[PDB]
Amino acid sequence: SKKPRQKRTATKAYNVTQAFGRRGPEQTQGNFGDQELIRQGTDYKHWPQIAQFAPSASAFFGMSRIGMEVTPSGTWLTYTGAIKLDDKDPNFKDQVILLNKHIDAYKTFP
Amino acid sequence: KPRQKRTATKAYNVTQAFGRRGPEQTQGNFGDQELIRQGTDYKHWPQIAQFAPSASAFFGMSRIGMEVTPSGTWLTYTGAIKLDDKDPNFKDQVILLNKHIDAYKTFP
Ligand SMILES: Nc1nc2ccc(OC(F)(F)F)cc2s1
Repeated sequence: SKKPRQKRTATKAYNVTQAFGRRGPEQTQGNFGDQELIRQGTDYKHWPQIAQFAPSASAFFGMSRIGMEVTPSGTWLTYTGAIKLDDKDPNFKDQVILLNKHIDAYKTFP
Repeated sequence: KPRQKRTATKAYNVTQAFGRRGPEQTQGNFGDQELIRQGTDYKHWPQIAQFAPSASAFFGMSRIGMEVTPSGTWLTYTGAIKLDDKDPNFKDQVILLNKHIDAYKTFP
C-alpha cells in the first residue's frame, strides 16, 4: 500500500508476490519470476542482468504503445512493446537463458 | 546506449532516441509535438513519469515474453497500470495522457 504499484521495488522483505501479486497466466497478471527471484526481488544476485532490459521512464513512454482503458475497476494506462536483445553481445545466449528461466516459471510450482 | 536505457532530452529528442511516433508494432505512439521535441525536459514530464514502472515493477507487473523474429530475439512486454482516482490530480492526469496518446495522428 501507499506507494503506487508501478513505483514499488521488490526486495526480500517485500517480495515480488507481496508487491506485484502472485505470478500466473491471466491477462494483466505478471508471469515473470522463478521461486528465487519471487522471494528476493531486486536482492536477487543476478538482478542486474535482468534490470538491463527494463526501460527508463523516457524509454517506457518513448518506445511503448500506450493506451487508456476505463472499466468498472477504474482507469488503466495500458502499455505494450518489445525490446531487442543485442545479438552482438557475447553474453546474448546467457541473457536469453536468464530471461527464459523466469518467464512462466510459476507453471512448475504451486 | 541500448534503446531501453536512453533518455530523451532537447538535445536528443524522442524521435532521435525512440523513432518517429506511429502505429507500427515497435513504434511508440506517445507524445505531442512539444513532448517529442523536449523529452524529459518537457514541463509536465514528472506527471507522465509518475506512471512509468521501476525496473522491479516492470518485471513484476508485466506479461513478459521472448520472440524470435527475422531480425533477432525480442523481449516483449505488456501490462496495465491503474490510475489512482482518489488522487486530487486524477482529472489533470487524464487530460495530460489524452493529450499525448496517439497525438501524432493529428500532426501536420
Ligand atoms: N504476443 C506477441 N507476439 C509477438 C510477436 C512479435 C512481436 O514483435 C517483436 F518485436 F517482439 F518481435 C511481438 C509480439 S507480442
